[PDB]
Amino acid sequence: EELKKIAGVRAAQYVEDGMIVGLGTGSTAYYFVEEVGRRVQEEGLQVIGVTTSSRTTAQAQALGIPLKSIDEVDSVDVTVDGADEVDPNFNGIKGGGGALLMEKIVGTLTKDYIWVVDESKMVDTLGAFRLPVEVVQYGAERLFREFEKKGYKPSFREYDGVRFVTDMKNFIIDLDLGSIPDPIAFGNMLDHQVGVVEHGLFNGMVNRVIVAGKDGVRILEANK
Amino acid sequence: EELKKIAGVRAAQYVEDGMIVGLGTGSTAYYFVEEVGRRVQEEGLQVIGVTTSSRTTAQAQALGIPLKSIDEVDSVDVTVDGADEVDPNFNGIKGGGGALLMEKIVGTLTKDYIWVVDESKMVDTLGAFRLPVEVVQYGAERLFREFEKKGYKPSFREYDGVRFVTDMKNFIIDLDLGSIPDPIAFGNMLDHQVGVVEHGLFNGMVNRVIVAGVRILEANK
Repeated sequence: EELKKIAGVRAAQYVEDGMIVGLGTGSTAYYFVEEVGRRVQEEGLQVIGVTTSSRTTAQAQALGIPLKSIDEVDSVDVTVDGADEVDPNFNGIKGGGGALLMEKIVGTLTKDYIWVVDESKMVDTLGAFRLPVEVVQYGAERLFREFEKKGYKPSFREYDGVRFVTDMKNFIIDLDLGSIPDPIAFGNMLDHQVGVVEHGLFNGMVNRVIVAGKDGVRILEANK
Repeated sequence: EELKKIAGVRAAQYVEDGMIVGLGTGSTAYYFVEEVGRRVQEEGLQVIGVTTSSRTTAQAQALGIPLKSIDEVDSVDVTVDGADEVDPNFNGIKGGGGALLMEKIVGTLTKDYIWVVDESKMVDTLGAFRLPVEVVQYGAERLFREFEKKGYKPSFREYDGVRFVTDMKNFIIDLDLGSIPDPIAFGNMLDHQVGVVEHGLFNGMVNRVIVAGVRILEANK
């Protein structure tokens, strides 16, 4: 939690006057958003934020960070967001907090895409963290059954017994896959599944990973 | 028109007592739904319908066909739906009426999936009809621009000036591709596009196409 804050704050250093800046979601990106808001008020930093979720929108508006829709910009200069897992090939799993779909839409349109994480998110192979898959409401139960038949071990995302509904009005089914030896293939295969909106594998996307740990902060370059 | 009704009734002959039946839309498929409703009213037929559109839900409720969602049954035995285009390899363009997402969800779950159309929907190559592409609201305009830059001639689906919101709360962008000589590759490419929920290429799905004729064409499948 203190490590999550050092990572989110450090990332705010990559933001400059005149940037369009993607604003991530989740307990680590939250510190980055806070810090961007702090620089906008103390320094007069001139940015325009583009959101990745309704929670982030509310947080940015409270902080006074000016906002525009992804629709209203042609590209995003820098986006900082968290990750549930990051492998050594700079593929990740995202969506633990429910906002994978808008996070992938903004990440795809980002020139310098940065993840912030604590040391515990660096894994040798993706998959111990259940893969979030955003799914159409209509026919989701039939889809869940198909995923059970395939051995993906699904569960609906729910909080306090309430089935989770995303910002774009879908559900999430998490897949207990254990290990994803070829996340490119597996993402591309999930892309052909009718009833799947988006999934949480972010492959070949991130440019820089900022890792805060007990020993200090490491800045890991993907070098595409 | 008389032939379309004969074709829609002929497709209802695949429906038997005790089936779960998908109920679609289309200039010819409308007659198939009327005929199921008549067999329920007049011949004691016992079925459960699963519709692809809220216009068919109203139609079926007027006729007293009992309905359920796709989530409340195990398998759909027979689905009859329309199509905007069907090619000689039994791929098709659907979604001209806006219902592509529920049509594809119901189609995927169907054991005997039938399209019933008239001759003008049979084409040599798909593409003269605009391809519907159902898209996530957030970033839809930027995606429109990307499709424009790729030469796909997009237009947002709108009615009376109002951008169309699909049943699952997305927009549609129709692409004027002209000709889609490899619909499998094109659908694959859309399926990878971040921001696309679904698209109107139904490839390798349909079992049988019934054409006003009346002719019954069997797909490989």
